[PDB]
Amino acid sequence: MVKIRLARFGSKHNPHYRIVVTDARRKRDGKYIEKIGYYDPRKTTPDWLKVDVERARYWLSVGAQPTDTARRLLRQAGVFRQE
Amino acid sequence: RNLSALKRHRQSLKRRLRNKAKKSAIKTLSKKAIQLAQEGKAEEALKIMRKAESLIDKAAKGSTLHKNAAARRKSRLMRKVRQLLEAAGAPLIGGGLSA
Amino acid sequence: TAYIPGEGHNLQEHSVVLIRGGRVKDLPGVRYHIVRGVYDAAGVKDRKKSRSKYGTKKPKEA
Amino acid sequence: GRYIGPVCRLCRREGVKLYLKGERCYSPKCAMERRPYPPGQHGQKRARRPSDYAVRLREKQKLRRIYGISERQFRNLFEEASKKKGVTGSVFLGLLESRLDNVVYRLGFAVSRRQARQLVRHGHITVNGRRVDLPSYRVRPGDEIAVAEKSRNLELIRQNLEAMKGRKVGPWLSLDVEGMKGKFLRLPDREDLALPVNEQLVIEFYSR
Amino acid sequence: PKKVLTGVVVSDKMQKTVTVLVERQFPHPLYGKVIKRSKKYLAHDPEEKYKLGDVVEIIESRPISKRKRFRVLRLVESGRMDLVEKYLIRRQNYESLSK
RNA sequence: UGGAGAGUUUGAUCCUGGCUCAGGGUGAACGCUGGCGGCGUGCCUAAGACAUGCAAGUCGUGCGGGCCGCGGGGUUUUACUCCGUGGUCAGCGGCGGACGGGUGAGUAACGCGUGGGUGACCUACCCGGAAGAGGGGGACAACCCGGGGAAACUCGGGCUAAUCCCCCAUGUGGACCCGCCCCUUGGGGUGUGUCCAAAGGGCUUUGCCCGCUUCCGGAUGGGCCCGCGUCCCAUCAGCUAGUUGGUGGGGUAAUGGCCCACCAAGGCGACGACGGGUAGCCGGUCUGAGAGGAUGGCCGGCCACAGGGGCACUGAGACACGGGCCCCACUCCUACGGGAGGCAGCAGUUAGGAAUCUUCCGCAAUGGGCGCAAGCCUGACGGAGCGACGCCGCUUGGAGGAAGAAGCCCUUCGGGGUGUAAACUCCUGAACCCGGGACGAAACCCCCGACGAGGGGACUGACGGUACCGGGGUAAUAGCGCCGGCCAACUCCGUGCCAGCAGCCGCGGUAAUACGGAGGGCGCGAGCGUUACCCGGAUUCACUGGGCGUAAAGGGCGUGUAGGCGGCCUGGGGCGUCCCAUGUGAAAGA
Ligand SMILES: [Mg+2]
Ligand SMILES: [Mg+2]
Ligand SMILES: [Mg+2]
Ligand SMILES: [Mg+2]
Ligand SMILES: [Mg+2]
Ligand SMILES: [Mg+2]
Ligand SMILES: [Mg+2]
Ligand SMILES: [Mg+2]
Ligand SMILES: [Mg+2]
Ligand SMILES: [Mg+2]
Ligand SMILES: [Mg+2]
Ligand SMILES: [Mg+2]
Ligand SMILES: [Mg+2]
Ligand SMILES: [Mg+2]
Ligand SMILES: [Mg+2]
Ligand SMILES: [Mg+2]
Ligand SMILES: [Mg+2]
Ligand SMILES: [Mg+2]
Repeated sequence: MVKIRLARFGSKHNPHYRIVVTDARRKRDGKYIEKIGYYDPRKTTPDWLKVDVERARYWLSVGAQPTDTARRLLRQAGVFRQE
Repeated sequence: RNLSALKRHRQSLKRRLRNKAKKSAIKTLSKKAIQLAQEGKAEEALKIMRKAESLIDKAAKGSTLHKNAAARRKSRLMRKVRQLLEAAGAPLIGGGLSA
Repeated sequence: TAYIPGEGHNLQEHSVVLIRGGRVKDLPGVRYHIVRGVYDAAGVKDRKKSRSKYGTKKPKEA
Repeated sequence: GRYIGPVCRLCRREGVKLYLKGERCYSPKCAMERRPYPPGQHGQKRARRPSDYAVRLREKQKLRRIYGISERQFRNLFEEASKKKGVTGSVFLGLLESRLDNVVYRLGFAVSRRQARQLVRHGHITVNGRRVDLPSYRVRPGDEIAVAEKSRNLELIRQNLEAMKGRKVGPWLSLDVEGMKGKFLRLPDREDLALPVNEQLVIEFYSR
Repeated sequence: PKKVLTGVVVSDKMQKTVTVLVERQFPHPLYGKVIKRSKKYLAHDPEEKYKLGDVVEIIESRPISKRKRFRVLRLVESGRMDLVEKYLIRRQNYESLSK
């Protein structure tokens, strides 16, 4: 099915992912439907996790599954909290 | 040496017979019906059509046919039955097809 | 055919050779040079200036 | 890179006194004073009038030798200047002069630009508190360029910052001799440097 | 949108098909001059309503044969046998290019 | 924000005009030389042939068995091996093996690109919604038995379980004919007739978790279609029988001559059909002032292929890279009865070649498949290694140091050059050694809450004892090309149309700045040169931006077809054209 997941960018010993929604069957680094966030696991900058929540929610509501690791990061920017 | 895609092969073979059976059955009956419709034998033409319809639909359930495919089979059968009959006819065994 | 550059050489009837390209305005139908210093083409002895053409190892300054 | 090998021998040839040894190339010695002719068996012969090429080659070489920078680094630095906004000549100097090794010399933490290189490279310099050892490092407006706390009292550094009491440091910079700090305020204007170099001919060198 | 093209009927020798010739003009990619090229389209005419000389809108469609992927939309104007004659002269001239 | 020209035809000149060079670039190769690191990148040839290992599995919470280790006592225990659980083994059954990964052979084509179309269609798993999961039967492996085999294993007879198969029911609904209304290519509705469902598993169990069935909608991924764009030869000019169309079938998810009967005689072509040759196409890339020219390795997207060729099966999907059949080619085992095989997956071998790597580490990360989960698998991937192959960065010292040692070169025998270069004094301290030592990793899971939100806890690192930080600490690799002009840099000796140089002009005949060596210089510098190829220069295919009296170039002249171009005025149209908005122009690159 369609997925919310981490596409690897950046470089060697420089992981910088994009949080992206994409058919599960693409290659990891391949074409994707839409970009929503980016993530830098080493927090080399303060704006190291970003997500467009209002879009991630669109995508979650039309049946995209997120990766464990992606979920964690959407949770952290409160895609999941509902007041 | 061994992979157990061998399994998948063993299995494809079983299904291959399963579907062959349903498919050849569907054609013998579909033929039979159009044949009877042409002879003008409408009680048995419709009788058989119904059986054929059933078997086609039964087949749609799993891999054998699906879709627009069964519908199509059905469509052509009753288009072909209803008309051959209509040349003589009266839809005796009122079963099978709309007034 | 192929030119054998350098003062002196060691090529004979079955010597193996690296051909290079480059003609010689002077020998008609010689479109190629032999690469000295490679396969059976020896370097050029005593050569001290343009040493890397002519496949010549840097001489020892004992 | 940085050449390594005889200098106040191109303090000559360029025929014009660069300052590659800082301190001696001020004594009755930079050989510009003694032997103001090119090196070698010739040098003091009839000067044949220079080709348009040689004119520019020399101008280019002059400038480069001043900062002690490899031609690959130089051309790069230059091609960057060209793409950059407005006057390629002026800008290009500013980029040369923005270098760390050179900033350090302009602060007189070091006598010569060679020296500055060696100081930077050996951990003695610090930019905004963290230590840098990349001579090529680009210095930006507003940066504190200091001398490393552990290096603060080294023979050479006290000597060199002793001479900086007295002197004025180029207008585009500030200096704090007591505390050994410096500030790169702005980029050097084309005139702030009295360079023995018509940079317009250097642009023309790279046009071929 | 379905592509609409207009042009003349230069053949109606086929059953329920008219050959419709479409002129078009583009600037030349390099030399800039406006050039005029033309393509013929087999167009479905299910009611053999269109005749030679008819200028017609042609509309993109569900394939009707190999070749036919355009139905005839409507009739812009009628009996332009001048444009037909033009094409046929161009075609007849070929007889004088061989060996 | 952008554009350089020079040498060579003559006694000399102008023009024409070719040849040649300086520049940039590359998956490179070769020569001389080589110190460090980071990030990239490395079979361009034989889409030749391949030893060996690994590259796709996973579910015991679908099902029944074999074997084992235990618990719990059967005769007290080893001989009839009994219950419970935790392992393993195939089998049956699912989901996956259609993705990921490889390669560029074929393809000049709707293959690709770009924009559209589908009232001509499909989409497993995911999401939203509605309604179900009610009855019955049955067989095949496993397993036992036997015949067969050297074995691979292979046949026969018999047992058997399920989420395996089959029938019946309910029909929320759906399919189909026909009629009606709407809509307008087969779209939506509706009536009667006929036809169609399903599967159970686990727990702490009158409640939860995973599955099963039907329909509707969503999302994602696709198929098919069309406009336009897509190389060289016309010394390839005619091509075409399923050929073009129609009718009725067959086929498919679906249109379609896709396939088949029948009918008609069409269809295509100088706006280049057909044929031959070459080629995967694009984002981009290199070059260029640009317009253009060239290219399409790496990374992304699409296509094609999987020893050559055909074929289908299974399936949501394949005509299937590690599935199947047959033919062909080639190889391997063989007890001569027969068997087995497909690296254009990762490594690697071998051959071909100027030339291109480890049979490395790890699933810690990200992603993928299966599973409730734990977790398993993952040569995708993340890393390490090797190679100056490429780019960026860094070092081989720094400051002082003589009107200036020695050596060596020149010398007008006073000098001059190497050269502040060295020696020498201080200074710093690459490497080294010592101590410490990462980020990348917080989830999944566990507990509170409700197995939601939200709060709390635990595990986890290949790279790596690495990066980096702190503390000690040694003056510590330099080479390559060129010095006749273009082109930056000159003297001496040797040589004497020889040896040799050479990109072009041309140098070499005994004073050679052009050969070879020395000293000296210029240019780059862990590199420098060479060869090859592309663009430039080349306004030398000229759109930008050239020409034809004599330099190459006016057709021997009419007539004329297609075509190209078309005076003055007014109106209509608005195709060209221009404007605005808007969609599209993916990401990466710039
Ligand atoms: Mg039969
Ligand atoms: Mg030479
Ligand atoms: Mg002449
Ligand atoms: Mg070597
Ligand atoms: Mg298209
Ligand atoms: Mg049809
Ligand atoms: Mg199919
Ligand atoms: Mg090819
Ligand atoms: Mg140009
Ligand atoms: Mg092969
Ligand atoms: Mg394989
Ligand atoms: Mg070989
Ligand atoms: Mg040109
Ligand atoms: Mg001309
Ligand atoms: Mg003449
Ligand atoms: Mg003439
Ligand atoms: Mg004439
Ligand atoms: Mg005319």
